[PDB]
Amino acid sequence: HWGYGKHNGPEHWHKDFPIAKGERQSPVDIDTHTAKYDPSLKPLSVSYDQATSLRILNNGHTFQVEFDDSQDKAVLKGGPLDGTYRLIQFHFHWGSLDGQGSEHTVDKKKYAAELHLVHWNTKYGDYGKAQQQPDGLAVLGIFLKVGSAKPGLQKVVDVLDSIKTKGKSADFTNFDPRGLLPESLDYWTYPGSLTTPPLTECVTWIVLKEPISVSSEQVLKFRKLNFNGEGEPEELMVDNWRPAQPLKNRQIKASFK
Ligand SMILES: NS(=O)(=O)c1c(F)c(F)c(S(=O)(=O)CCO)c(NC2CCCCCCC2)c1F
Ligand SMILES: [Zn+2]
Repeated sequence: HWGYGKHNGPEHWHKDFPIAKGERQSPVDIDTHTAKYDPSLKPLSVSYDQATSLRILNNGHTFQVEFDDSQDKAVLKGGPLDGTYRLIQFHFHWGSLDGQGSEHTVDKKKYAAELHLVHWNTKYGDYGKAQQQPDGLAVLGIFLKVGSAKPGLQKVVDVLDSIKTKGKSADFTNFDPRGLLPESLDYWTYPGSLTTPPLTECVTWIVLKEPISVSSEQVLKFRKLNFNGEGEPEELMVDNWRPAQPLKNRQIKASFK
């Protein structure tokens, strides 16, 4: 139904998901000059040493790497968060051209892509329950710029030909998501939403200031994927990003400056 095309893209989503026009929708433009340094924000605690990746899946919108979230193995804590958030999956958004693709923007600048590590608050017991809560999810967002290759991304890039079309999955064990992080964990944070339907307002966003570098060849492999299923007309999976939404009555906080 929904997608990223002219006929089913972000401008249409409000008809099936009226929260699209809500008070805390994501992504947003991060105006660096209006964000508030908050000295009381804590360093982010990213504890990914025990992470158990399981599978990679083309879901028809993006691809996602999924993790075992049935124990506290890969968790996000600290920062603006109360309590412990377990990593369930990560996915990307990217463009047809290197000058677009990110969902968040920084002083209106678009990056080539954005990585989202999705976590759910363990006080709600499972991710389905967590999505129904205003503090249910925490998504760690990381910008990708085109330059030098990111060695820790290559394992992901190399399996994409085996999940070209919607509904294809592959085993994807022993992947270390620590290899996708930049040097610094300085971040902005604000309360928002899922950026795909159902657009639920259940997300604390934590967006890292420091992008990672990926090579032009790595991002060209993302653009080889297909939105369509096997045996259907080929539609390249590109421009799977929602544009910035109105900030409304929100303040973006910075952990730095
Ligand atoms: N940008 S985002 O982090 O809000 C987002 C997506 F863009 C997204 F595409 C997905 S997806 O890969 O699973 C595809 C469409 O759902 C999730 N995943 C979460 C949201 C969906 C419901 C379950 C809560 C945890 C997964 C998702 F959280
Ligand atoms: Zn996302």
